[PDB]
Amino acid sequence: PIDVSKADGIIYPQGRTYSNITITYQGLFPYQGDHGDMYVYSAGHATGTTPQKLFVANYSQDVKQFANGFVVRIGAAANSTGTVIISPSTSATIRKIYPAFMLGSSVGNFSDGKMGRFFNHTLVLLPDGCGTLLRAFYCILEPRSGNHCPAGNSYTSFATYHTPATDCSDGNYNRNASLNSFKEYFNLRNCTFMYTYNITEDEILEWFGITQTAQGVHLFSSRYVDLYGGNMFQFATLPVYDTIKYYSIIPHSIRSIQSDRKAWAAFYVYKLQPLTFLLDFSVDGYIRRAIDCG
Amino acid sequence: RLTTLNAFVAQQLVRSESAALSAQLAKDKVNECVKAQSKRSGFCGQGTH
Amino acid sequence: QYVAGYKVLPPLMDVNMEAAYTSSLLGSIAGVGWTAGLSSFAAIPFAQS
Amino acid sequence: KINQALHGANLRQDDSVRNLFASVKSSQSSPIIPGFGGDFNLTLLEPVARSAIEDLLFDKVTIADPGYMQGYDDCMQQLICAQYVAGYKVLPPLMDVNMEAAYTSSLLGSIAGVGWTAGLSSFAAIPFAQSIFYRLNGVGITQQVLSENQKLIANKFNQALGAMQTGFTTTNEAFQKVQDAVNNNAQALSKLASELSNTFGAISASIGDIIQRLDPPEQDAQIDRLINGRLTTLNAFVAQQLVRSESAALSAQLAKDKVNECVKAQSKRSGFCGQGTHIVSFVVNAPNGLYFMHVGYYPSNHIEVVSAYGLCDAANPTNCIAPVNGYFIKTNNEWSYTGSSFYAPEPITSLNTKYVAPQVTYQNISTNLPP
Amino acid sequence: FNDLSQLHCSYESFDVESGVYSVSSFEAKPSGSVVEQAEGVECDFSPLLSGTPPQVYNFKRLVFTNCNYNLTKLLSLFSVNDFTCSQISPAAIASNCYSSLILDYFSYPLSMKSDLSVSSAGPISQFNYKQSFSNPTCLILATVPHNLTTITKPLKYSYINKCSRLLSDDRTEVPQLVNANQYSPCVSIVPSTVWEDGDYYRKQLSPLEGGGWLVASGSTVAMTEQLQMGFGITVQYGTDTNSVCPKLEFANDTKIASQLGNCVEYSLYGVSGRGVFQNCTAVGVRQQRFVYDAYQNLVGYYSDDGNYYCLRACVSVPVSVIYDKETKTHATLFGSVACEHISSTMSQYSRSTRSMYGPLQTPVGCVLGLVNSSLFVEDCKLPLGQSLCALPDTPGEMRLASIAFNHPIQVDQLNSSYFKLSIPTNFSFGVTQEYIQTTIQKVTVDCKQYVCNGFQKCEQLLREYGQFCS
Ligand SMILES: *[C@@H]1O[C@H](CO)[C@@H](O[C@@H]2O[C@H](CO)[C@@H](O[C@@H]3O[C@H](CO[C@H]4O[C@H](CO)[C@@H](O)[C@H](O)[C@@H]4O)[C@@H](O)[C@H](O[C@H]4O[C@H](CO)[C@@H](O)[C@H](O)[C@@H]4O)[C@@H]3O)[C@H](O)[C@H]2NC(C)=O)[C@H](O)[C@H]1NC(C)=O
Ligand SMILES: *[C@@H]1O[C@H](CO)[C@@H](O[C@@H]2O[C@H](CO)[C@@H](O)[C@H](O)[C@H]2NC(C)=O)[C@H](O)[C@H]1NC(C)=O
Ligand SMILES: *[C@@H]1O[C@H](CO)[C@@H](O[C@@H]2O[C@H](CO)[C@@H](O)[C@H](O)[C@H]2NC(C)=O)[C@H](O)[C@H]1NC(C)=O
Ligand SMILES: *[C@@H]1O[C@H](CO)[C@@H](O[C@@H]2O[C@H](CO)[C@@H](O)[C@H](O)[C@H]2NC(C)=O)[C@H](O)[C@H]1NC(C)=O
Ligand SMILES: *[C@@H]1O[C@H](CO)[C@@H](O)[C@H](O)[C@H]1NC(C)=O
Ligand SMILES: *[C@@H]1O[C@H](CO)[C@@H](O)[C@H](O)[C@H]1NC(C)=O
Ligand SMILES: *[C@@H]1O[C@H](CO)[C@@H](O)[C@H](O)[C@H]1NC(C)=O
Ligand SMILES: *[C@@H]1O[C@H](CO)[C@@H](O)[C@H](O)[C@H]1NC(C)=O
Ligand SMILES: *[C@@H]1O[C@H](CO)[C@@H](O)[C@H](O)[C@H]1NC(C)=O
Ligand SMILES: *[C@@H]1O[C@H](CO)[C@@H](O)[C@H](O)[C@H]1NC(C)=O
Repeated sequence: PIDVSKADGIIYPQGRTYSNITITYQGLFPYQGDHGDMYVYSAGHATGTTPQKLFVANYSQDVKQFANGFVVRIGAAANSTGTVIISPSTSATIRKIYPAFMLGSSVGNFSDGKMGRFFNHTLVLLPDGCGTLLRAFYCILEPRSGNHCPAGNSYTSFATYHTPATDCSDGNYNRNASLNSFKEYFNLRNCTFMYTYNITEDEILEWFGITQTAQGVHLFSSRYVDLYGGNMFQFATLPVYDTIKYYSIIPHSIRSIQSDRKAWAAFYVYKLQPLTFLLDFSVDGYIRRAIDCG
Repeated sequence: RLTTLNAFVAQQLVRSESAALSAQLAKDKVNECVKAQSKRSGFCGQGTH
Repeated sequence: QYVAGYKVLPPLMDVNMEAAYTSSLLGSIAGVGWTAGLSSFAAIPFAQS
Repeated sequence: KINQALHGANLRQDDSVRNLFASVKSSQSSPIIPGFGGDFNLTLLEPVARSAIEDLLFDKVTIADPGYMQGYDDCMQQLICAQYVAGYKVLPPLMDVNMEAAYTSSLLGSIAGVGWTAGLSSFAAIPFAQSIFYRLNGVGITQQVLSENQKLIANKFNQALGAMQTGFTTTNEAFQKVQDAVNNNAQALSKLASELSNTFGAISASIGDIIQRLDPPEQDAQIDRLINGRLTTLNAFVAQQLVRSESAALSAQLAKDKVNECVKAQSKRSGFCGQGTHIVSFVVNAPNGLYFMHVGYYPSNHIEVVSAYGLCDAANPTNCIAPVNGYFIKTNNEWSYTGSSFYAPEPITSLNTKYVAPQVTYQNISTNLPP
Repeated sequence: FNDLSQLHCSYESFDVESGVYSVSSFEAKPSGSVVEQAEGVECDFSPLLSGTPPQVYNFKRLVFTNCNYNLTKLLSLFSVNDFTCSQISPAAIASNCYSSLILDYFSYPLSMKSDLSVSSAGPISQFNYKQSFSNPTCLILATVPHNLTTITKPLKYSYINKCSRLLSDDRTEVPQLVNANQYSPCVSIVPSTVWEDGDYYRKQLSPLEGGGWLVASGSTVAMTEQLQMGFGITVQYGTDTNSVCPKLEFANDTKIASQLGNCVEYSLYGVSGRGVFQNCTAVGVRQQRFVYDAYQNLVGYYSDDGNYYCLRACVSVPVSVIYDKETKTHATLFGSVACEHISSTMSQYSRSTRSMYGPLQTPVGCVLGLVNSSLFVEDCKLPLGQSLCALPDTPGEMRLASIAFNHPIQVDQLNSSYFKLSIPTNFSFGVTQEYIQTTIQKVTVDCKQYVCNGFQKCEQLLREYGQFCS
């Protein structure tokens, strides 16, 4: 659960910094002490070094209201060791991973009738190139009609696989091979824009926010400004034209070999509501202490 | 309603200050001609207290 | 009172102990006002006082 | 109207201060020298300039200097410097701090003298030790123990005045009152300095930004709304200043009465200015007002004894005596005398009793007749 | 007129009371303005200055909006031969800002210059390039400078002298007219370089386009000693925002370091006001560039130099006055300020001074009108503050003095058995007059007749208010 006194997951004021003062501030903030909607990605099946069928949860069949936006914590279990989802008997070093989100105002069922299919324009943010690239694109999503494909037969869910040997090539992963996995189920049509971002890898906790304004959705992070902090900061002003009503998480797969099944991390989701906080802006002005009102 | 509460706040502070002054006056009276027999004329009793 | 909504805070003094204060004053004023200086208590019978 | 109200309030404050300092100004005094109080180490009250207690009290209280020398000059390079941004002037006090020092020195060097005779016609600068001797005579303690127990009472008075320096904290209610009085002045000024940002229904608190953003027909209404808000704020501030000044004048009159009662003379009122039976007092300034401390009597380890109301001869019942500022005590080592606030059995003489009319209520005695 | 005028109108009378009064303050004038928070980008002219310049029928286009262009850094690169401008002054294109600009560069020798006119009917004015009829335009015929190699020269100048379209009947011929910012169909069949003079180019037209055949004739003029070319600028005023602008030549008076310690009216690209900029140390978040206090007032700003600055206020000094009745005498005082501000940088109405020494430094502040003197007054009437007072001369200006402390009659505290007593040998009876207000005027008010004045519609309206009068 999030502690406001520990100052985890707070949207900084958009353009108005201060210093060494405790100030009341109304805005969009999560409730204090929320268990949230934490999910974990897992790797697919593998017999030795054979990349087998995938292994994910039913996250694709779940949809929740976007409401007043939400924030995501990344790698809170890093610098540590934990169990594997596909191998509960085996514990490996916990490795941070980044999640892929899809945004849409619509609802609907898939070709087989399962809840989760979105219509018309749809936003997708996928981290590619072993997480270095942050591809974002607001397109029309066309399902494929093959075997295990959403418009075809034997459809269960759509997933994004990540083969560490191929998709990535320790440096030469700029071939967006996981966007190819996204293309291996879906197709892009009539797309408005296509944006990517460059972020280096590390093993330190991260925070980012997907919360919007009226004329445009926003992308906030601590990565651009405060690597050692967790404060939101405006790093992208994404120009959507409509207010997105619903968000969902894409299940992600990894085609690692059996003998090298790296344990992944856990990411946390916290919804935001309009409240008032009290903040303690230090000499450097970064938020290090805060408290709720209600 | 906030105007009414502001008026009530001002009236309450005025009455509190008046009560504090009367409290100090009562303290002086009860230490003057209650715990002792004051010779002062009519401070707390008409005629000779 | 709650229909508007406002707490009537009780006073800090209860009935019994404040009554004990008043009883102490009644028992003291027989004797305190007999000699100047508050150090020595002089509880003479009340008629002599 | 607001200028009239503030000018009248300031004139009321000034002549109230002048009246109080005229009343407290002693007729005559003795110079302050090292060795003041003799054996008593009361030199904390002695100024060597303000007194050390005064400087320590200034230091321990959150006080900002009102920029009387380099206020605008420090604003050239770096809350008092926020004096013009709203627009107001803190007036300098009517008396100099050195004038306060002269008054406090006059009171400290004259309080030993004024406290010996009724009426302020003469001045009687006896050494301080003998002044304490006569004041403890005045409370009902016999001269035998004062003749015999000088060292312990001197040490008691010295440690009593030495204990209060370390007590300079939240426990001192006087510091609490000084602190929220200074805070009251600070928040009164902050009401002016802060409510400019209020809009009162307008869209911006800056008139220049309003005239640089908007067209004249709507800025007429916007400026009218904000100036109406500012005038209402200033009228409320006028009323607050008036009631604060009235309370200040009443407190000034009370302070003048208190310093005229139990500073220049030894009072007898029960806890009027000192809890317990008052002995002496001392007075210094305070960053908004006047600071008082008092030294009084506090008894301890009381004992119950047997006493009478008068000694009368069995053969001559008309001859009856009554105790003067004391009591008739039957010792258990045959009567004797005791003082009104200390247990000092001593043989009864003619110099501590008064011949009194006979009654049945006293004790007839015919064995050990007092002189 | 002056401070005494305001004091008189404050009391609504020609006569006032002697004393100290607070008159309206004044403000030091702003020394200038600083505008430095966001700068634009520069327009690109490198493709104009590089590569082989295409021909007059192949004029290549550069569009310009939201960029900076400086003809001092641009037109100096041209070996200027011919300059013409229509519907615009020549200095306006280097000075005035415009909504949008279009600039076509083409190969154009000086021998074929006279066909550049709009009223001309030659091949350049018929098929190759036509200027804008409804927009101001400028043609510049220049040469490659001899010390300039970044641009090259083509094989030969070439243009189209005959251009027409043959219909499906092959007998009706329609000449093709090029408009402003247009291309002829014959440009599609004439190559980028015509091979020789009098070449004939042909093409088949599709039947759905009216059918028929398309013909053109191209001609060539060889390279001279140095390549000459042409530049055409067409401005547009209402097709975009007025964004293309020259250099912002205020780099020496709109920066922070140029006006340190002086009151300025900042226009910080969205934030404007009055204040003083001072160099400081980096505090708060460096990225947000704007740091405010608790009360929504800016305390500093991060300029693009890497230097953080503090802005406090444009702070000035209030003015107070001392005036005496029955001696028409007055003086002015400025509190809490060093004797540094004299009559130069003023505001409000005016100032008042007579009997022309002037600046006098007192613990209260700086005083005009007084004079330093060694006097001691114990019964002061005009309290200047601290312990300083002023005294009239019974025409003679005010005398400064300190508040005289009345020493009590000193007596020596002796240390012996004896004692030095003070005793009075004379006496008087003093009358002390006091007043105690015991009764305010018992006043009543008749509510309805005061608020209403006996008009029946008024009492109809006041019936709903009811219990206020009660
Ligand atoms: C997983 O493990 C890694 C490595 O063990 C952790 O990374 C370290 O985190 C600590 C956090 O305290 C970092 O220490 C910080 O260093 C800052 C400056 O160092 C940087 O700059 C210098 C000069 O360029 C470099 O040499 C250095 O390597 C860094 O790049 C200090 O300013 C910090 O002081 C801060 O302390 C407190 C608490 O953080 C703040 O509140 C203060 O405001 C103050 O700013 C601090 O000392 C250390 O540098 C990191 N090392 C590396 C290699 O990254 C991860 O944090 C850890 N992650 C988890 C989730 O456990
Ligand atoms: C990453 O995916 C994007 C998806 O658009 C590719 O981007 C474009 O790809 C087309 C080829 O169809 C190129 O013509 C564009 O120049 C590309 N644009 C950008 C901005 O990259 C991109 O090629 C992919 N990266 C790979 C495969 O390495
Ligand atoms: C009288 O009291 C003062 C106050 O405590 C004593 O002076 C202090 O002496 C100590 C001893 O080193 C110093 O640390 C303090 O700085 C002194 N304070 C002041 C205000 O002087 C002094 O010693 C006492 N004198 C007697 C005779 O008792
Ligand atoms: C002390 O001697 C006196 C003198 O006779 C006596 O007190 C009297 O007692 C009677 C009896 O009530 C009264 O009427 C008299 O008025 C008393 N005398 C006076 C002067 O008041 C008595 O014999 C003795 N009393 C005691 C208490 O010893
Ligand atoms: C920051 O604020 C605290 C609050 O008391 C203060 O003590 C401290 O001196 C301030 N820091 C600076 C650098 O002024
Ligand atoms: C991000 O990285 C890719 C490949 O490493 C590179 O082509 C691109 O220019 C980079 N973008 C930024 C903004 O650094
Ligand atoms: C501003 O002050 C800092 C620190 O005092 C100093 O390093 C810097 O050179 C100064 N800059 C200017 C322009 O004076
Ligand atoms: C005024 O005169 C006195 C004594 O002559 C001197 O001490 C003081 O410095 C003078 N002040 C000014 C401002 O000249
Ligand atoms: C008292 O004063 C005299 C001077 O007249 C001096 O000689 C004597 O020593 C003093 N006695 C003291 C200080 O005890
Ligand atoms: C007392 O003072 C008055 C005032 O000057 C004087 O007239 C009178 O003679 C004096 N009396 C004595 C006895 O000194």
